[PDB]
Parts: sequence; structure tokens; C-alpha cells
Amino acid sequence: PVEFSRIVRDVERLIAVEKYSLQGVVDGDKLLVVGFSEGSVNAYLYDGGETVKLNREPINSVLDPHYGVGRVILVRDVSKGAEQHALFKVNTSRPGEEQRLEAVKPMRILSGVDTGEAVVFTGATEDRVALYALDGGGLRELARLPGFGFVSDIRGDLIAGLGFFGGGRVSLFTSNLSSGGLRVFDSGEGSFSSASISPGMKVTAGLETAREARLVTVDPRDGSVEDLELPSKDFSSYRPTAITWLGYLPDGRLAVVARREGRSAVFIDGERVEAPQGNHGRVVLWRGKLVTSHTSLSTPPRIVSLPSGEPLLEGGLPEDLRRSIAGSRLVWVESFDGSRVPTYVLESGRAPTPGPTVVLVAGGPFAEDSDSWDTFAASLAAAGFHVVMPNYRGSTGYGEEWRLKIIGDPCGGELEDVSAAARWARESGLASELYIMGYSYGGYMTLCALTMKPGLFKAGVAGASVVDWEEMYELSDAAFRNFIEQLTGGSREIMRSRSPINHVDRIKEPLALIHPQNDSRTPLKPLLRLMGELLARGKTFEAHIIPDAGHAINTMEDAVKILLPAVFFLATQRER
Amino acid sequence: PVEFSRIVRDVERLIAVEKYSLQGVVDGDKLLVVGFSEGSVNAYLYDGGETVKLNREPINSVLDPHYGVGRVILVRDVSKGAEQHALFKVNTSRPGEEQRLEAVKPMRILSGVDTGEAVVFTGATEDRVALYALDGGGLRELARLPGFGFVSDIRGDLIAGLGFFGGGRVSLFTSNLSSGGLRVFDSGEGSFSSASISPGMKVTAGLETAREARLVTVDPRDGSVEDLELPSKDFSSYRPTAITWLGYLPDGRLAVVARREGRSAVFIDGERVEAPQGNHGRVVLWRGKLVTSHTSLSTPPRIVSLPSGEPLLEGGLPEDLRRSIAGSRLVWVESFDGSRVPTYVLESGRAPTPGPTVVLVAGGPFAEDSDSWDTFAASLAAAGFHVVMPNYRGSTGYGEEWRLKIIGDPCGGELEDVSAAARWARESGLASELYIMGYSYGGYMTLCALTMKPGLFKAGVAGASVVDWEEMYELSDAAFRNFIEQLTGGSREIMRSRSPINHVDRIKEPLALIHPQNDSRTPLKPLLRLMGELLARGKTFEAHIIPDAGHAINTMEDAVKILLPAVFFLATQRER
Repeated sequence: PVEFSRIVRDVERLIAVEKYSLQGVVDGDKLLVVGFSEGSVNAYLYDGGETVKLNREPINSVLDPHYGVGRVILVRDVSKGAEQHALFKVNTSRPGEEQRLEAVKPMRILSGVDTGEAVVFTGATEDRVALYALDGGGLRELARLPGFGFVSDIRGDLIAGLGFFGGGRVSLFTSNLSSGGLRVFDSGEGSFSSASISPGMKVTAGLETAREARLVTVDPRDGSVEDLELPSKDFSSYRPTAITWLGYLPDGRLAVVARREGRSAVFIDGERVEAPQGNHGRVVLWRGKLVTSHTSLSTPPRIVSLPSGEPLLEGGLPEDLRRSIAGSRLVWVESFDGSRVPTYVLESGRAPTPGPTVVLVAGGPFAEDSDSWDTFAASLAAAGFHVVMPNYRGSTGYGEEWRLKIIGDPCGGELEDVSAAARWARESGLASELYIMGYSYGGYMTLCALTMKPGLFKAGVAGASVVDWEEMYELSDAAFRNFIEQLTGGSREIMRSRSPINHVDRIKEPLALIHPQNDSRTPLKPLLRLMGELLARGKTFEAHIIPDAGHAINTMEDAVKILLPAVFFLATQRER
Repeated sequence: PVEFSRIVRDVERLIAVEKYSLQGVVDGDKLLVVGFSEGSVNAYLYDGGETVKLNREPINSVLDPHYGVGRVILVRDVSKGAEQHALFKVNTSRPGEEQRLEAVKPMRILSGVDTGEAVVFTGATEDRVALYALDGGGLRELARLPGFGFVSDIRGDLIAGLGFFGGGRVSLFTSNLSSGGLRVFDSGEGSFSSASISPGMKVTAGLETAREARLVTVDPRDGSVEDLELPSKDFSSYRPTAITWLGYLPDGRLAVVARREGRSAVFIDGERVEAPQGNHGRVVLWRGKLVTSHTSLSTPPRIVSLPSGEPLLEGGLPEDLRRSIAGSRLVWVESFDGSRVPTYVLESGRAPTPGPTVVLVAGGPFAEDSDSWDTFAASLAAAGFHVVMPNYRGSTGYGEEWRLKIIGDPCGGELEDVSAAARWARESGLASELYIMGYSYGGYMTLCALTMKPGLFKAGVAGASVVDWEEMYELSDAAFRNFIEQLTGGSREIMRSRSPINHVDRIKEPLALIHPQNDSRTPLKPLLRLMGELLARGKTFEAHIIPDAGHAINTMEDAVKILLPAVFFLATQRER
């Protein structure tokens, strides 16, 4: 067959491998890392080499610590997957002892920074997206935001952040920790992707324009925007198309992680710092060393020091799993309007060529398939599927223009891009048969593909999918309502005609639906209706609804429950 | 630390182990066996060193052959699980060459016998249950049956069968191969469970009465019923409570399989024949040898020779799996009205005592938990659960009275019996925590327990369940409609108040639903509505819907798909 237990062995070990992200430096000279480890997402202190777990129960994230703070603020879903987060203070000297910050009622916590004195975060409720501050004086709403907004940085009383305030464009906003308020700075030529407040109290920001990315400095007093000149020209000669992150280190140096073609580079004051190939996260100064996270299509996220590339914290892949990843490459696929779609390809060592191939669209929109570890891809390659990961228009990493092409056109141009990648897989000799697997917006895309292009794929997996923009809209909080509005151009007609529930008649291929029951992003309710329509029309479908879980998986149990049936489904369709 | 891959390895091997049932003897000294082997239900010829697969694709069953016929009639679902069967002739000299008997439209085929000249079977369509004959003269409907009915035996032109024609009682019926018609013979004292036509053209039948079982002779000409006395008294001394099967061997000897307390014995002309402990199936004479099937709670069904107990065809369990079954016993649990519920207990070698215990109700009503192999039970024992298997009222094997107590009272006394067994598991020291898992009527029972006895189990798994008697009834064929009528006493009020869909508000425990999408016995559609109600009320639930599959699983793939989520769910609930 289908060797069920081998698939589970592989899949469970791919989930289990330790994955780390770098969050900052606390209690002077310890690293704060968030890790998938011991079967869950935990927060750890590292001093090189005890690793001390800070939380009891699994968490969802931590707020960004300012350097050397004596505490950590854990963000934990207290609603079984619906992402109503509560905040939990852990004093770094007493790990495992948590104190719920009761002043803040549960809400979808978006981002946040802890200064040591005050906790500043963005959060969404049913009625609003807001910027909040929690200090000794209690909880304050500093400003109501138009849409999704994220805190990037705080310096003194200045708060800087990124707002998604319209048309899919990203604005810079500032507020004040004392008085509050909101100053919004839009750019005419692109979107801001990252921000940090310089010692001079200006905001240095990554600006992503039509094709290129550059650094600018915004004076929040008068809104003047000037190009930031760096003492070294490595950065400008790199020609970056996206900025992952930037930050002023404690010693005043500007650290920038920028990318092109799905791989990043680290720059300090414009000077290129040697880094392992792949993608990098924030950069911290730690014991006079530059530390970052590093990942690639074959390297689970790990903490490395620069420029040596020396691992501080890494999970190692078993060798049999390493061998299953034959290799990766970037190809440029010609789409329907002559656009080239940057597609990452992961060749399985366990499949022939041509071989069964899954087009994997996970996450999105405004996500990117880069040279970064993907558990879905690895687990498909381990199961003997080649993987094609298309950066369809609406993806990030290739400029503002490519990313904005999706706005007002869900299940339009981007679906053509995904189809073009499928076609490329066959025509180039990669794929003997095509499947599509998607999660989130990708799950939405699976349903659009099967409804709009029947015959292209042999079978599809839709995880945590959008099936109806309209009912979803009705069920969404203020952040997601606004995001749907932006995505659809505020057009209720687009909401309707681009909803695959309205084109179920067209489905010819077998489909597996996987949905966490408490998903508050892509709710289950509409999915039940789709299943009724599939049943009434005699369609072949498989469905799996996962209990006490939502869009954000933070345990191995849930991860296995979401991922295993997807792989079993494909493995089984492969034998037919 | 739920070891997913370890459970998968055990469960896939437990499904994979070959399981055989004896069907008869063909072309003239070959055994006809139906086996789960090579991952599917197949028909084989066996001659004592070769096993020859007769079918191409997986089948559901074969019709009973008269000794030595040069063909086999396979019954295969041609509706992807909905159990609309076609019949397929295979000439035993040309295995793998099938010929669909196109004169017979697909229908739910219930039973059948092939004389070599004529194929006689019972079948249910939307509007009728009927006795049919297919000879060279085409298809003929011999008689319309009141409800479920099964052909038992044909001799010359006399057809004998068992009919469920009212009040849960089982009637003997006869018809004629030439003229057709229907003679029905009811007994006042009990139900007929088996029948065979003697050389003298009378019907020998197993009569199951209030407490004991006995053999009678029925003269179809005048309807006289007289006790059959046998030359040997071992059978009467045995005090059997049920008859499994009886048949006249080609030499005129009467073979009887009778059971008591979930274990059978074999008698030839009333004379006990040594047989391996457990349960036995039909008995054939093959090359001057008595051959039967044999199974026990630790022995997957196999073909053995009597009286030696010599295996002819058996799948061997791996050692590790054999040891996981610590032991079994029969206990008598006091129920709510003083009745003793005969419950089989399977102790797991991999659980402590007290230990996590699953009350397993699979199949039913009119089924029995006996000392017979159960893949669900073994696979729970292997995952570290003790298994408790109660013969609630409505079960067979303990007399007519116990079996008929369910009539008009679904989700009543029998649920009390199931709860009493759960209570006993805890009181006696076996169970540290209780779960309930059920399939088919057992699935119904899971839903009844969670709605009617919240807090009794920690969680439940309802597979292929009844959720609404009313909607199911609207979607049922003529056989199931009649059966629902019989079970509910034809009362629309019982249908309504005993449907767990009407009690969803009451569920406090996590619940996993498993359902094949084309189930035509317990349809999916009412399940979708249950899920909507569970969602709307904030209930924790897991659901798996299996594509292209129905109530009767005949492949490994489908079995894994139904069984794996059930075990994973319990194993995960166990860590709490």
C-alpha cells in the first residue's frame, strides 16, 4: 500500500523536531527563545547551555521584550483555539510561576512590546482594533486603529507600529505612551514592512516599493520621509525586494534583515554579515555576539551566532528524513498574463521523476514560500510527493506590486498563478500527477481550484479553509471584517461570486476537508453547509474536524490530527 | 507523550492479520473461503496447499454454494458503500474471470444460495424485501417478504429461510423453486435461528426459546412442529442457549453448532466433537474431514480441522500483539431491574489495574459479545485500554426473552445494561476511568449514554451511529423501515424521544463521531445536523467522515480510516 505506520513515524518526527525563534534578550544576558519543544510551543531562557522553560502550559507567543527586562509576557489562548488571548507575566527569576494580567480581558492579541514599565499591545475585539497600554495606572486604550495594526517598537514615550489601514497597503503609525493618539504616515510609492525608533527619536522603516525595497527615516513630528543613508553599500548593492526585520541594537548599530528570491541577508549599518544560507529572523546582540534565527527548506528553525554560523540551539533531523529531501530550487513560472510566478520546488528523495506532486499553498495571503522550513512540505516529501510552492500574486517577498495584485480579486489572478505552477509541474517533467493541498487562504485556494478548474488536480486537501466570504464576514471580529473588506474591495458581489460554496456543482475531484472546530479566523459553521451541499450532490469527500483547536496549532497532538489525515488522504489517492 | 506511530503499527497489523470464514465446498473437493487477506475481503479456493483468489476486486460476500458446484457467486457493492450489490459469477476453473449477472438490478442482497442451476436470494429495494430466483429462465420474484428475510437452505425445489416478520421474532418460511409462494411458520415458544432441509424434505430448525435452545422438525406440508431427538445426548446435555448454525452434511449426518455463555460446541448427530475453545462457524465435510472456522478473543477467525484442532488456514498474530491481550473472562453484572448482563471483559496487558477502560458496544441489536475475535477490542487492548463488552438486553446468545426485551424500548433498559457494566468496571476495581466506544447500534448507544447519562464516561466515540430514528426512517429502504418499525414498536413518539439529536443540550463529555459518507443503513445526513447542533451549543466534538465507504468495511484503507481516529481520540483523552 500505503504503509500507514511509516508515514506516521515520519510525520510525527517532523513535527517533534525542535524549532526555535529568537524573541530578544532578557535579565541582562539571557536569550529569550520561543520553541516548539517537548510537544508544544514554550518560552525558554538560554544562557549557553541551560535552557529554562518559563511557562507552565503551552503558549501562543511572547510580547517583544526590551533588552534586559526582568520579566516575560506570555500570550496564551484561553478559549480552546478561538484565539481570545490572556496575558501572563513570568518573572524571569521564578520560571513556571505565572501571573495572569487580569486587567486585560481576553481578546485577539496581535502584537506587543514590554518596556519593563509598561506593556503595549494591539488587540482586536468584536467592535474594534485598538492600541492599548498596561502600566501601574491600569489599562488604557491609546488609539482605535482602522484595521489590523502591530506594535514594532517603543523608545521612551514614542510607540511605532505598522497599520493595515486600507487597500492592502501598510502605513506607519506612531502613538505616545503618555498621551496616546495616532499619527499615520502613508507612503505613495509602497508599504512599510518593519520599523524601529532611532536614538534621535525618528523612525527608521523598511519601505517596500513596486519592485525594490529600501530604508527610509520618518520624522513623526512633521511626517517628513527621507532616504536613510548607510555608511556601507552592501545593502544597496544587494537589491533587496523585501525587508524581514530591522532594529537598533543596544550599541546604536542598525541591524537589517532583507531578502530577495526567498533568501535573506543580514546587514549591520549597511555592512553585509556572513550568515548561513536560508532565512533569518531578528538579530540580537548577546554577550558581544550577533545572534539570529536561521531556517531553510532543509533546516528546521534554529538559533545561530554570526558570522560563524555556529548553532546555539538546534533540533537535528534524523538522517533518514534528511535523505527524503532530495533538494530545492526556485523557478519562474509564466502565468496567464505573462507574469512570472516565483515558485519554490522541493524534490522528494522518495519519489520518481516524473512523480506525484502536490502544489502546496499554505497560509496567506501576504505570506511567502521562501527557503524556509515547512513541516507540510517536508512531510509530503517524506511521503513520496514532490512539492511545488507558488508565490501567487498576493504573496510578499517580490515587491509591493506583486503583493497588491490580489486586492479586489480573490480567486482570480492568484488562482491562475497556482494553476500555471501546476501546469509547469507537468510540462517540465516533474509531475506525473497533481494534487493540491492548502491551509488557510491556501485551503480557500484548494476549493477555488476544484470548483473553478475541475480536472487540473487529481484530488485536493482544504485545511482551515474559507468557503463563504459572506457568512465568514458575518462571524468575524473587527480585524477580520476589515481584512475581508480590504481583500474584496468592499464589494459584496465579490464576496458572493468568489465564494466556492456557490460553485459546488462543479466539483469533480475527491476532496478532504480538515477544520479545527474553534477556528475564529475561518469558522467551521460555513464548512458544515458545504458538507451538506457535497452530500446532497453525491460528491466524494472526506472530512476531519479537530476538537478544542483553532487556526493556530501549538501542540503536537493537534498538529498530528491536522496533518496526518491530509497525508493519508493523498497517499491513498496515489494508489487510487 | 501519546506514541502515535506505535499505535498505528499495532492497529495496522491487527487489521492486516488474515481472517477466514468457511463458506462451503466447491468443484467437488475444494474449500470456499472468504478471507480478509492482501488488504481486502476476497474469495478463495483452498485445496490443502494452494489458495486461489477467485475475485478481482474486493467483494462483500459470496452466496452459499451447494456442495461441489463449479461456480461461485460473488456479492459486490457497486455503489461505493451504499450496499447496492451486483452478483458476479466466477467459474471455479477460471478464477479472476467474473461475469456480472445483469438480469439482477443492484439491490441490497441479504442472503442467497446457489444450487448450480438456480441462484436463490433475498434482496431489499426501496419498496420491497423479496425472495428471488435466477435460473436459465431469467429472474423471478418468488415471494414478497414482510421484512428482513434470509435463505437458509434449498433441497430440490424446497426453499427454507428465516424471516424477521414481526415483533423481533424470527419465523421459518418456505417457498418453492418452481411455483414460488410463501409459507410462514411461527413458533409460540421462541424464534428460529437456523434451518436445514433433511433428506426427507422436512425442515430441521434451531428453536431459541425463553432460556434454552432446541432442535425441531417442521413439516412444511401441514405446519406440524415436533421435537427432533438425536441418537446421541451430548447436545441435550450441553444445555445450549443459542444455535449458531446447523446443516445436513452430504452423508446425511446433522451438524449443529450451538453455544452458551459466548462459547460454542460442535455436535454431529447429537454427538459432541472436540473443537478448539471459542466460537465455531458452519461445519463442512471435506475429504472425509470435518472442517470448521474457529475464533476466540485472542484467535483471529481461522479454518481448523476437527477433532484435531489442526489449522488449515490461519493468520498468526505477532508475539508482541498476542501478549497485549492479558486475558478474558465472562462476568454477570447486576442491572437496574435485577437482570444479570453477561459481559465479556478483555484485560489489556498494557494497562495497569485499575486502568483506563472502554465499554465497547459494536454492532447490534441482536448481536453478541462472545469469545470471538474483535478487531476493535484487540486494538483497544493494544493501546492500553481494558475492554468491557456487555450483552445488553437485545443481544442474542442468552435466549429469546433477553433478546426481545429491547423491542419497543431503544435507549431504555439496554442503556441501563450498558451503564451497569460501566459502573461495575469501576466498582470491581477494573477501571480508573471509563470511556464508551460504539459502532452502528453501539454508536447510537454512545450518543444515548452521553445525552442520558452525562458524567458516566470521560468521553465517547460514536461510529456509524443512529442519531435520529425519524430522519433515518425517511431515508431507509423497505428492510430497514420495517426493522425500525419493529424496534420502535411502530411508535412515532418512541422514534422521537429516543433520538439523541433531541437531547444534545445535555452532552457534557467530548465526543468523536466517525461516519462513512455513503452509509445506507445509518445515513450521514442526520449526522451533519447533529454536528450543527453541537457547534451551535459550544460542545466539544471531533468528527471524521470517510469517503466512498458505507456501513460494511471491506478494505484495510477504510478500516484504518475508521479505526485509527477512534483510538487516537481515546489515547489523547487519556492524557486528559
